[PDB]
Amino acid sequence: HHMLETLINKIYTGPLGEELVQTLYLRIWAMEETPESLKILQMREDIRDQVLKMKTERWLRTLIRGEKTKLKDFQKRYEEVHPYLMKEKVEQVIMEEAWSLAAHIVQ
Amino acid sequence: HHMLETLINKIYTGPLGEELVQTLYLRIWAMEETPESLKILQMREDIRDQVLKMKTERWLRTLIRGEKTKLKDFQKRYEEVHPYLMKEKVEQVIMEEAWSLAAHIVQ
Amino acid sequence: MSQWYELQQLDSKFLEQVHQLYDDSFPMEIRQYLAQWLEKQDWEHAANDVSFATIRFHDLLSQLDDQYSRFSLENNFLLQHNIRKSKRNLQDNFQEDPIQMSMIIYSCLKEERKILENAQRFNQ
Amino acid sequence: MSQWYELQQLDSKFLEQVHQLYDDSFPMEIRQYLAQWLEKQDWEHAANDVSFATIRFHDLLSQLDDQYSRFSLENNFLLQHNIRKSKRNLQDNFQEDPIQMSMIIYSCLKEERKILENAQRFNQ
Ligand SMILES: [Ca+2]
Ligand SMILES: [Ca+2]
Repeated sequence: HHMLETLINKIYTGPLGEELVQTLYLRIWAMEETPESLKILQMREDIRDQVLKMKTERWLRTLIRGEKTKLKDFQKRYEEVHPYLMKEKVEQVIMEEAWSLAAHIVQ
Repeated sequence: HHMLETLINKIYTGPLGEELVQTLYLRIWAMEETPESLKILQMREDIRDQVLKMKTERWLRTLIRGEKTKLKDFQKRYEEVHPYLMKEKVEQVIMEEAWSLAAHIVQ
Repeated sequence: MSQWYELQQLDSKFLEQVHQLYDDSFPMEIRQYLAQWLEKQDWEHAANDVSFATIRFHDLLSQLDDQYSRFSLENNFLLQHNIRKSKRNLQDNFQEDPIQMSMIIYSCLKEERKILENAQRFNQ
Repeated sequence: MSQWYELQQLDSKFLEQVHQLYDDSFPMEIRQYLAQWLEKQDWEHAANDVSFATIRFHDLLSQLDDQYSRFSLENNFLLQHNIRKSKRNLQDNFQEDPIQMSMIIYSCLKEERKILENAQRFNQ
């Protein structure tokens, strides 16, 4: 998938990624606190930025696997990981932002 | 190449490899000394054993690349690396032992 | 006290067996960096239950994020890069059928114990 | 004083560029472990001369043996394993047309300098 690769490159090196990680930081601050949200909030800022980009990439590659992917496929792949997201509230937040980024580059 | 993989596994874990590394140690002792032969002769014995097996594997994978390989192909692949072996006398010794091991498992 | 630590104390004859075990099965880098976490999980159950295996697959990716943040604190740029490569490869290789990752992990941990068995029996 | 060392001192914005550079081009592990040796060779000439590139390809494999013996002395079982995997992969990937390894290595070192160029120009 070409645009996935460029989306990810934009996340790591472009302004798109700076906007992503600022959104994520505030959403993770605003969420009801978990041990995982606290450790992210306590990370040094540059490391937190890197982890949040990596965590977003994990969900993008979950929703988009192959150049064949169509937005119809998003729902199955989200439900496949839904039980995981239920015990990982921070990942649920990050999955929502990946969903929006991924939808804008697929079918 | 199946038998290449089993030959290499024999080199690392089998008696075939113990015989190989004892032969190589004595040949490298007996050769007119180079800086490279001296550093091999000065290695701790277990590390020397590992390096000699690895150096033999490098030449086996040079002579045998693909399951398609036939002994006719050996000569070209040896001549391809001959200028390298000319400046690396220790590798010339190890290539000779790899040649014998490889010939016995190909065409 | 980890099984990974104990394996590394064996003699070269048995370390060679561990090398062969980790020739294109499961990445040894991950086996080491997540040794404590990996050795805790019930991979046998995961190898027999797709839904559980799917949770453990995504648990593993998140554990690699935790490893990344430690290496980042240590200013270790190569291992930061390697963790990211490791995650990508695991997702490429296993996300279509994550139960197979659990089968492989359980099997590797099993073979490690068998190698350890040799080493203690050979030592006497 | 190595170029590899200087790259690692850059800010995260530029380290991200180095990550992208080493996404399936040349293995970053080898770039680091052989930094001093790699930065010495005339890869530009090798990229334009098959016979020279062939010598440098086999030189590189032998330099990885030297690295292996150092990690072995340090009792570093994982990096021993990684060096051996690195050698196998390089031979699989490049031995049919070794000049292409030199083209890639020269190009990576070039892109590293361009990234460094950004960092010093952006710093002012
Ligand atoms: Ca709470
Ligand atoms: Ca001499």
